Amino acid sequence: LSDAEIIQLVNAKHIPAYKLETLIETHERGVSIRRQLLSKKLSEPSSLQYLPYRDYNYSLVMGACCENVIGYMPIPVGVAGPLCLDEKEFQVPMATTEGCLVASTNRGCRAIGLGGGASSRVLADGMTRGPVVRLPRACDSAEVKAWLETSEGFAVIKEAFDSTSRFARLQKLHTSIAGRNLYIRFQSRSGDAMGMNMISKGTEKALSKLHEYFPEMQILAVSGNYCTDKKPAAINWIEGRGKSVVCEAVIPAKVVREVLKTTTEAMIEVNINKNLVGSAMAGSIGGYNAHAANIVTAIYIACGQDAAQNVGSSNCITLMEASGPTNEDLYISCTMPSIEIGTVGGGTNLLPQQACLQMLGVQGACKDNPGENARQLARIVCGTVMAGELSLMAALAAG
Amino acid sequence: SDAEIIQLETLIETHERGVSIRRQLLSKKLSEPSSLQYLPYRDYNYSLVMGACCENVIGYMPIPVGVAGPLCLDEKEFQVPMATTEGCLVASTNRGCRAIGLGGGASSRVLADGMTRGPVVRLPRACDSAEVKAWLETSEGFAVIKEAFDSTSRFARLQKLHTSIAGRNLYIRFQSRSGDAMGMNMISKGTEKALSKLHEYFPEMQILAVSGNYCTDKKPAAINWIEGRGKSVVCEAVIPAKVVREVLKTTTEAMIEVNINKNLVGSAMAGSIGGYNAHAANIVTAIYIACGQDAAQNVGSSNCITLMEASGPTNEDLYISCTMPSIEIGTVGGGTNLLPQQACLQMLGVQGACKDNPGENARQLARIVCGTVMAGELSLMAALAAG
Amino acid sequence: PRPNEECLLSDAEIIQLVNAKHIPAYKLETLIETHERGVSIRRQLLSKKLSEPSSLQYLPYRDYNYSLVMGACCENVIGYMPIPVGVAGPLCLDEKEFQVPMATTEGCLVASTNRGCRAIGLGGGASSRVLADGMTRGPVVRLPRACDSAEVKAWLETSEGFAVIKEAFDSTSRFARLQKLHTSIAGRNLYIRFQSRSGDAMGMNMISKGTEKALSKLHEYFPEMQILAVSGNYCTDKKPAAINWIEGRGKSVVCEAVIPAKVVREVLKTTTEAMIEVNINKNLVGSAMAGSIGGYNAHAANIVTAIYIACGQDAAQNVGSSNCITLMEASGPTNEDLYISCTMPSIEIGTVGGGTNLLPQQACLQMLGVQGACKDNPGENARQLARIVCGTVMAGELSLMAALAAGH
Amino acid sequence: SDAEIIQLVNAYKLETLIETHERGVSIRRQLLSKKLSEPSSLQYLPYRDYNYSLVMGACCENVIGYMPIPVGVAGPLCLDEKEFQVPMATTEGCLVASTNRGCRAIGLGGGASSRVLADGMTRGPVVRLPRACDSAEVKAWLETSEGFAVIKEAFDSTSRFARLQKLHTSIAGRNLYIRFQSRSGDAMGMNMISKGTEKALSKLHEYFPEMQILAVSGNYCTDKKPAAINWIEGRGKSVVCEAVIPAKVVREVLKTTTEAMIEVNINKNLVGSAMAGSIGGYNAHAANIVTAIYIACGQDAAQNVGSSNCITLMEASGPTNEDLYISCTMPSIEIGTVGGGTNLLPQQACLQMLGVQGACKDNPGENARQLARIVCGTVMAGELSLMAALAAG
Ligand SMILES: CC(C)c1c(C(=O)Nc2ccccc2)c(-c2ccccc2)c(-c2ccc(F)cc2)n1CC[C@@H](O)C[C@@H](O)CC(=O)O
Ligand SMILES: CC(C)c1c(C(=O)Nc2ccccc2)c(-c2ccccc2)c(-c2ccc(F)cc2)n1CC[C@@H](O)C[C@@H](O)CC(=O)O
Ligand SMILES: CC(C)c1c(C(=O)Nc2ccccc2)c(-c2ccccc2)c(-c2ccc(F)cc2)n1CC[C@@H](O)C[C@@H](O)CC(=O)O
Ligand SMILES: CC(C)c1c(C(=O)Nc2ccccc2)c(-c2ccccc2)c(-c2ccc(F)cc2)n1CC[C@@H](O)C[C@@H](O)CC(=O)O
Ligand SMILES: Nc1ncnc2c1ncn2[C@@H]1O[C@H](COP(=O)(O)OP(=O)(O)O)[C@@H](O)[C@H]1O
Ligand SMILES: Nc1ncnc2c1ncn2[C@@H]1O[C@H](COP(=O)(O)OP(=O)(O)O)[C@@H](O)[C@H]1O
Ligand SMILES: Nc1ncnc2c1ncn2[C@@H]1O[C@H](COP(=O)(O)OP(=O)(O)O)[C@@H](O)[C@H]1O
Ligand SMILES: Nc1ncnc2c1ncn2[C@@H]1O[C@H](COP(=O)(O)OP(=O)(O)O)[C@@H](O)[C@H]1O
Ligand SMILES: Nc1ncnc2c1ncn2[C@@H]1O[C@H](COP(=O)(O)OP(=O)(O)O)[C@@H](O)[C@H]1O
Repeated sequence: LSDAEIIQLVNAKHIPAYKLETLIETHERGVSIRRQLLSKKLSEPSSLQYLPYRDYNYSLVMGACCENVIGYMPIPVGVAGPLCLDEKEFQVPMATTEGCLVASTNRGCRAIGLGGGASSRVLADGMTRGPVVRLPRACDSAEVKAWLETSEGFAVIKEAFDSTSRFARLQKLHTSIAGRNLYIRFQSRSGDAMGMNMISKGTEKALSKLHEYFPEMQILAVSGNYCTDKKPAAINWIEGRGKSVVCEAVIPAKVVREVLKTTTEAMIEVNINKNLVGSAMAGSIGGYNAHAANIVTAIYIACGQDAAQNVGSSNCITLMEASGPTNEDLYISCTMPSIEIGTVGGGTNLLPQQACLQMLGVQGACKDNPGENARQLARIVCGTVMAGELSLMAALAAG
Repeated sequence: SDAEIIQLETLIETHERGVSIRRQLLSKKLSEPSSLQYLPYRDYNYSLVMGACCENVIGYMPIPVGVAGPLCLDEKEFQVPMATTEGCLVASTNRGCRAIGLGGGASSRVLADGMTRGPVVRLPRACDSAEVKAWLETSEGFAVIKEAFDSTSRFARLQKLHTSIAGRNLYIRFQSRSGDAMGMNMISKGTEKALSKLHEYFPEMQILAVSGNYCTDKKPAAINWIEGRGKSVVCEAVIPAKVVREVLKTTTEAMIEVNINKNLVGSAMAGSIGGYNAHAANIVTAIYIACGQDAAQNVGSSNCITLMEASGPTNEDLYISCTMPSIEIGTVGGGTNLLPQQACLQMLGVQGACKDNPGENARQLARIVCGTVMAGELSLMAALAAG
Repeated sequence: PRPNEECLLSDAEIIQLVNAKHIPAYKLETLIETHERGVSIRRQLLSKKLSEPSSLQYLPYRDYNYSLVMGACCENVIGYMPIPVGVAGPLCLDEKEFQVPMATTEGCLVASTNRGCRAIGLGGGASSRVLADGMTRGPVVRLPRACDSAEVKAWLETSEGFAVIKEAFDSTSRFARLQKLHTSIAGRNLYIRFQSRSGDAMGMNMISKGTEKALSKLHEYFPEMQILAVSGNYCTDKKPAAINWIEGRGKSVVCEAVIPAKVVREVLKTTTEAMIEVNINKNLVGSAMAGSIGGYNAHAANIVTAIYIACGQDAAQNVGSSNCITLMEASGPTNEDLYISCTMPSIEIGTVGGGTNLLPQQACLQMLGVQGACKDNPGENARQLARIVCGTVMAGELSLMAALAAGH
Repeated sequence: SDAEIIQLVNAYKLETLIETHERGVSIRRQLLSKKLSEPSSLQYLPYRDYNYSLVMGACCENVIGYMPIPVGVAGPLCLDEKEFQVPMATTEGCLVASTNRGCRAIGLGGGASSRVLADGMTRGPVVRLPRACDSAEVKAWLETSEGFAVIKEAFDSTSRFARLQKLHTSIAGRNLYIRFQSRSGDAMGMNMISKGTEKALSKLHEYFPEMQILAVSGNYCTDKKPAAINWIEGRGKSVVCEAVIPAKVVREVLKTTTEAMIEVNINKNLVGSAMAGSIGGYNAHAANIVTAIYIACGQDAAQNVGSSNCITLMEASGPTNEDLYISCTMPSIEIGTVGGGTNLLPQQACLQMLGVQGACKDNPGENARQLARIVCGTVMAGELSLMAALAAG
């Protein structure tokens, strides 16, 4: 059949769009038909002219990453580096449309390299899901909380949770009561995957098992916002979520002077009064930094991460202090307790994003040490954030 | 030739060639030099990017764009572009749009409009910073600061000042309209000239940083939640019991119970400031990427309180509202200057400046975002309530 | 113990009437001769109901002025609770000297605060400024639709809309002068934060009366508006809230002082460098790691609470009144002197009304020279008290911080 | 004579220098009177006939008298099948009356039930290592079962009630914040937990000599300052209480309806507190009740800052959904029945009134737990009454 004939068929059969994929056979043609169909529903039918769609691998997207596809959005990818981190050198891909961001981050990388590099450590690793359940009375929910805190109750819960996956290993439970409601924060490792779907599956089976001991328990929602996913929350800041990371470096006074165009003293004064006092006056929870979100977002988009997780992933406290023999060298550290990231699944299944992951040497699963690729990616993110903090802070300090 | 050049858009001719060479140079520094093969770069207009949106360019990252709609908002119909890699997001949001359309559509209102910049300055003593604060709060002091701020642009118009003291430090939050631009650069230029003028009245004042994190830009902050930043928007709709039953697969009562206990109580137990919603960030992020917005601003732009109530003659219909006090957005400048993103903006009829009434396109885009968020909230909440 | 019909005197007989006619114990001072035997009977009625009838033995009740407490400060009175009052000072503030009364049961608190005052005095004193003054009340109202509540918000934001509201608000008292309106929307709900001066009074009752009259006026223009609650927690009163921290509530105050290196060494037993490092890592970084909003200090609450109890303030207001950011930095020719400042944006306080009407608390207020209304300049006594509180807090911060810096 | 003693001084060593306590106070008062802009201002500040024996060198210094706070009683509070007569020290008119009305509605509803969910006072010191890599190593060390046991042994060796439970650590570059949590019998426990923290830190220092103990309290406890950590992880006693008020009682005692109360609770205590940017303040006036009971019972009133954290929830229940279900959850009630101001006779009297004075001989900590339950129950009574008044107008 012809395009116009498919169009007539879809319009004359009230067959909702998007079903084009199962209707036709080729992937790009279904996309071309949906764009044509959509075009007649717009005040400017030619508005899709510059929205590219051709020569793109839609097989990996369909049934996995997006629906009602009408094309793709190209985000410029720049590179910042080398980032000298833990005695290795990384060339960091950054997808952004903000001018000077890559340049500024690159300058930061330069100052770190000339300073002998940066060191980083993964402090914790565990994705979470925090469902909300209800009991008839608060006295009952209290009983469930006490039961879940015994070694016997936990083991049975861990047992049912762990049985849904090879990588699902329940670490701990933080429960919280609000009258007859009970919020249960399940935390578990997830190999190299960010882990949402995996932890969710585990949580559902665990809640099913919990319901066998407490038949009167009502499962209100698999997510009761106690995770907390994609919303700002003190719980992620205080207890961590995903990967908690810290990185540090010392920048020689000469480098601060020549590369950063400022002094260690001026940098410290700006850090304390902007990142600590300013954030405090603004009523911030977890936003004790200059622009971690810029770096997190740019790397996330380039590497197939869930960019909406930039909300909590960007949590960061940037600290600066005088170091060295004469207290003229700049010590800097960035602590990020909740980097939600992965190197397998979701958008990391797509080839262009796998390319950016390969650039860093962390694409896909780490066979001999599950989770190591994801941990390495989190360290790179924390290191690039520190590079970004150094540069922007120097620019603010200099004027 | 592609060889002894190693021995770029500033030197060479073609833009696409400079990228090829940059990719070649970078290739030699990679553990897996072949990785760059699946990273696209050809047939892309780098002219608009170079010197404006990105540096050290090695290609571009394609983000699948799906469409959700029609979104029946304020008696208009919108086809919403969403750039995402999260499966079922577009489908779920589309389902939400469906429920709203069958309910007679959604209504929205822009409550406030004003981008901010909050520099930190210091005086010798707290007694001096207090004097500067008092002067900034007089009608004459504001008038002179406003005269100086507004002289930097045709679109920059200072609306108000909120000053806060921390001993000898003084944080000044400048809030101004910025036409159809998100306004960061414009407001920053205005802030610098205003601070310069302030310095003439108080020579002992030290300008510590043009941004003292009191804006607050790209970090979570109660100040953006309470006072707004960019566009403050509210939207609402009533979904008929039958639609909740047939499209959403649940009941009004179940939806309400989930909203209260998840979006209100749950977020409260989590210690959230501004995160009284299910997944506004998913919608904000997807639209932001497709429309050339600054995706990092998703941090504060996603602030939202979702409310659900029993409505109608028999209290069986679902009333829903989403209030978003800090949508940082624009239809001119930055990534909106690129053609593919302009295409998504054109889809919504808000591309570029609204020559007649500067700001209307940006205000319309903020209303669409708030409306799409409500569609997304409706669908995901129904799915959680139904199990 | 005469029968009931005969009883028109005698404790045992009153008790029999109370039990038999089931007339409540609070109706006692309204039926009994003196205030004192009225509570006596009450304690006796209560004592019978306890698992240990002797419990009240050491709870004082005699020789106390209940006339001022009745129908004003407390109900079902069974006595009074004595809180030890100590004095810290002199506090050299704004070229004046204050002897600060502190009611507390925490050992070493007055001593430590006194040491702080000493370091300040030897440093040339402290300076303070009142940055803002205005008590608030934040009611919640509802409109049928969010589009309507948005309309009310815009109306309240026009110059004419504000004038009619202000006119209504101000007609309730000579001191009620509406300053501004902060309005916030949540769907069809509308939260309105009314802010106004209140002379020397803390102002809750006054601002509330003004808010009710203003809401009725608003109701005339928007008849479909439902007044859900005179307080929708948007004030915010007695609960932690970022809004009080960011916009202030009551009196916003800042105080500062410079402590000479020698004084930090000899009086505080530490160095300026050590103090600064503890302040930054405890009051800034530590509070940040703890997820604090407004708690960037060491123990402002100890000082605020002690002064509030001694001066008849509402001690429950210690929740927001204690908000404070303490900052320390190197000062002087050789950067060896300690610069310190305390910023408190929401001190809820008053020198007239409530517990300040009682004699013992008026005594503590008199000690500071701020008791009652300031005839010549309304509000000045309350402002002076707020400055004293901020200054005493700084004295307390200096001493405790030095003790943390020095020992361990 | 007072006159000659005064000329001698021309100091705050009065109690030691002389003999009788009351006279010491008398003399300090006379000396202070000459420094005041108004010499007779102390006239109505009482000071006579007071057992300063227990106060001198334990509860207050430079004593010049005492401040009388009116004590009222609210009750009976029907809680967990028991009846309590609750002492409330306040100067706020109608507070006791309103709280009493709340108690009445609860009693007529069949009483309230409560549960202690957690119990453990905390202290959060801040230490520093040369590098973030070192602090990370200490964090990992503290997380192993062996490293924990060693710290726990040193902590528990300091006192009879020092049982170190979970250990929460947090890193900020080279800084390390360690939240020590432990039971403390019937004592509020700050002094005890502090003593335990110091020995534990010395033991930790033996394994990590490069570690600098910056401050025994790094504000990570967190004591007397608002903090999300206390709300989320609890501090002291975490308690929950609940009750169901029959429609008729809501109508006759509270002068309103269940529907009206629910609408006010949701829009004020949840939405309003959310719009205000509150962390832990999802209630109407828990602080009023916490403060009044704390003052009357010798607690540390400054701890009302975190002790008043509370989320009040209301729901329609019953056959026709006209009855009122109510719950109050308070995760951080810092309280005790031994030590500090509870050592004073008048406050012990108020504690006795509740049957929780001093140590619980048979079951250590039970008196303090009982007092926390009473506080949470009285808060719920206060929430019910004020909410009804706001609902009614
Ligand atoms: C490119 C970017 C990092 C940048 C620079 C810079 O580093 N230029 C650069 C280019 C090449 C090499 C090295 C550096 C300067 C920048 C800052 C000072 C001086 C010069 C450039 C700014 C910027 C930040 C706040 C302003 F008000 C104005 C501009 N910005 C914008 C950052 C913005 O997104 C987030 C910010 O708003 C968060 C905050 O601080 O609250
Ligand atoms: C696609 C997406 C919106 C979705 C659905 C859904 O609506 N499916 C859909 C598809 C087609 C038509 C209609 C609906 C369900 C979803 C939820 C319940 C039942 C079925 C699907 C979920 C999801 C959310 C939380 C979970 F624990 C597990 C899955 N998710 C993932 C949401 C995630 O990003 C953010 C979330 O974590 C934030 C939160 O709530 O804390
Ligand atoms: C008396 C009090 C202020 C004090 C001192 C002191 O200054 N002693 C004093 C006596 C005489 C003269 C001069 C000084 C020391 C104190 C501190 C260090 C060294 C000596 C005394 C402490 C104290 C604070 C935290 C601890 F872990 C232990 C004790 N405390 C208890 C304060 C407490 O309530 C609030 C606190 O918990 C808030 C915080 O910091 O988190
Ligand atoms: C006595 C007190 C509990 C009270 C009542 C009341 O219950 N009266 C009472 C007396 C006897 C029997 C039964 C009831 C009413 C009250 C409320 C409504 C109607 C009647 C009385 C109020 C009060 C609270 C906020 C206002 F704006 C005005 C008044 N207040 C003052 C409470 C105040 O401290 C804390 C409050 O500000 C916190 C908040 O809600 O934000
Ligand atoms: N309607 C409009 N609204 C805003 N800016 C406009 C408009 N029309 C043209 N402009 C131009 O675009 C600029 C804003 O874009 P840009 O310089 O990239 O800064 P920003 O970071 O604020 O977006 C304005 O300074 C002005 O020169
Ligand atoms: N019991 C106390 N009452 C009041 N102030 C005290 C008390 N103990 C100490 N101080 C305060 O602490 C400071 C330290 O004095 P002191 O304890 O005698 O030690 P030092 O001799 O080392 O100065 C004094 O300036 C005083 O203000
Ligand atoms: N200088 C003053 N400042 C404040 N109130 C004053 C003053 N002089 C007299 N008053 C009166 O005292 C009262 C303040 O006390 P009160 O009614 O208990 O309310 P609040 O809760 O504000 O203390 C008001 O009625 C007011 O008329
Ligand atoms: N002075 C008071 N002391 C104690 N409780 C009081 C007082 N006034 C009112 N109440 C409470 O209010 C309830 C009844 O209120 P209401 O019907 O207004 O009558 P009244 O105020 O005359 O007691 C009583 O059961 C009691 O709990
Ligand atoms: N049941 C008990 N609970 C608590 N402390 C007890 C008990 N029995 C005896 N004690 C003693 O009381 C001490 C606690 O009082 P105190 O030192 O004043 O500190 P705090 O007031 O900070 O709790 C314990 O160290 C112990 O010696």
